[PDB]
Amino acid sequence: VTANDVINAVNDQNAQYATGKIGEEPVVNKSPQVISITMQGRLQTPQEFE
Amino acid sequence: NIILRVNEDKSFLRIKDVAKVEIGAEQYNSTGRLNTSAAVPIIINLQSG
Repeated sequence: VTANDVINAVNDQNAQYATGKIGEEPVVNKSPQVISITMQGRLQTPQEFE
Repeated sequence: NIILRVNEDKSFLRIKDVAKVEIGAEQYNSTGRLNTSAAVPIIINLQSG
């Protein structure tokens, strides 16, 4: 492995990206509820970064 | 007519085959109603001081 590989892995895996809502308009079949997608891609513990 | 991929022959895969394109609103989230009519409301915020 090279250092650049480590930098690429950290830059890629350790980030919080964007996820849209589920059931949002325009839908031909209306949904009773609209649900927003949540995610946690930023690791917080040293065991996760390892 | 945007070409996503060119097949092994001279046949072009295009957005029309895989998607439907139309001129729509940026967001369908909100709506403005006046009385029983449909009207876009213009909210004006006063500048400080």
